[PDB]
Amino acid sequence: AMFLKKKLSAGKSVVGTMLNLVYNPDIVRIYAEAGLDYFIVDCEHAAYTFREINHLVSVAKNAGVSVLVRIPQVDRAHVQRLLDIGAEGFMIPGVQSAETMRETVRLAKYPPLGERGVGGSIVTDFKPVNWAEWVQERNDEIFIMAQIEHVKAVEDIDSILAVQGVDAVIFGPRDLSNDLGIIGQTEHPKVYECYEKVYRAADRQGVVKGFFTAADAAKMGWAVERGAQMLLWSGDVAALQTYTAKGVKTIKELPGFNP
Amino acid sequence: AMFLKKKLSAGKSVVGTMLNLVYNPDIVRIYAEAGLDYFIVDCEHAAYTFREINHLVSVAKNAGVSVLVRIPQVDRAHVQRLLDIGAEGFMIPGVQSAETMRETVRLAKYPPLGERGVGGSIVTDFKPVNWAEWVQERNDEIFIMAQIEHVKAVEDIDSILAVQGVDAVIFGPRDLSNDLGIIGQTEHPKVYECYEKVYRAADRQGVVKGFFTAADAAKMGWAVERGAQMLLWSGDVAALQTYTAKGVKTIKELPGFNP
Ligand SMILES: [Zn+2]
Repeated sequence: AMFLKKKLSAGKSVVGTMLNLVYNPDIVRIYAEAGLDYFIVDCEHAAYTFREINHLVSVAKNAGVSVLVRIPQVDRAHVQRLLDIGAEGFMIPGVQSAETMRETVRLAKYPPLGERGVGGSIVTDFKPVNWAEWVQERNDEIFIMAQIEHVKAVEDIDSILAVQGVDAVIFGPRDLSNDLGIIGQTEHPKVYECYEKVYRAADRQGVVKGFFTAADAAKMGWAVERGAQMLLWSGDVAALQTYTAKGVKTIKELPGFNP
Repeated sequence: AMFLKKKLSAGKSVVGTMLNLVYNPDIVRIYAEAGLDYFIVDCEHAAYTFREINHLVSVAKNAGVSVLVRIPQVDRAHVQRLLDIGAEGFMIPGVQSAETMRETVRLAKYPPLGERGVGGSIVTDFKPVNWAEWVQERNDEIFIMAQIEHVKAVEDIDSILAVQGVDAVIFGPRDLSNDLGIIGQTEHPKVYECYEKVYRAADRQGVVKGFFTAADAAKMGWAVERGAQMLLWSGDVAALQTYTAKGVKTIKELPGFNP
């Protein structure tokens, strides 16, 4: 019923992409066939409803694909409902303190690790369970990932990543570059310095290393060299814009084309 | 309010793609930005509802993108409603006789060119019109395209393309290759022989030439050389599968990736 942490725990590299536009649940089958392990629904910067997410999850659960959600704020409404619906976990944006992680974990974990409420029906994928065992096992499979976008978070990174229940760390390069006063220069040496500092803290704290690259898959080499297991590349929108624009341009450049 | 025939009439080459998966209406804005003139909603092989099409059209009407629909059969329910909703016209699949075209035109054109019923509201994009002039002008802008998929249609092509109101002709290479007993061999010389025969008839009948290529944009050169104005390349699904699979594969091939 849960696929992501099992892979990470076995030392595997896993590959995901962002989902910002498409809500047709067949995108899940396309992504499975393309060899993706997971994808992240962008509820921070897009309009996805919880019903749409349920539809995605319903297809993903039997396709062997994990659904994570990037939530706009940490509260019970987001965390409780999305885990109950069947997202395997979260990317928490702009994490700046241990407290944000403590609160995420409190909402996401069943007692005694947290205060997540125990529901039924879709919660257990409509299957019967041994409750006492099941809550313990599920707590071990919920995935929590901190996204770092602030210089201040980088400076305080050990405190953030030492919180019990934090599974992985990743970056938001655009916001981070903005915080460095060089918005959009996501390949700047100062940005990579931040990455390095965070990766060293992740190593110290036993936290999985993640990396996002927005356009060129080859740029993931940098993260893979450094032992990053959570690989997040591009997204549906970039796929549609990049592929479509390229072909159209090729066509409009054919000899005989009449503009 | 209508964009496609105006371009074709001016001798322009125009570029479109198939829509089979995405129904988020923002796909229209993505396609406009990518430089597409039109796209074709696949109602023959996919699940699109007329409401979904209305949503697409509502965005397209002010984006300067034309929406065509590939309908599964020619009847009043499809033709009347879709034109009223705001599709600029149709790709009619597997056309095998003049009669199919006569019936398409009868349903699609206002009197005296046809028997299309005159409605209101969305029909005129919610704008007031001079009815007597407006129906005449609209009849000149409705787009009807015959898709050829049978050897028998190729043999009878002059009769099919001579029907008044037929604007353009195109091919369904997979079905055509199937009818030639070589299903899937869409680059076979026998397939191109058919194309040539149809193009010669299109020239004789004053009908616009169209061409579909499923994967490689460069293969459109063949059609462009031959004066084809209706260029139809790939589609949203191929875009998502091709782009995504490529990047994922690149990532999984990085040194240090742990499968
Ligand atoms: Zn969609």
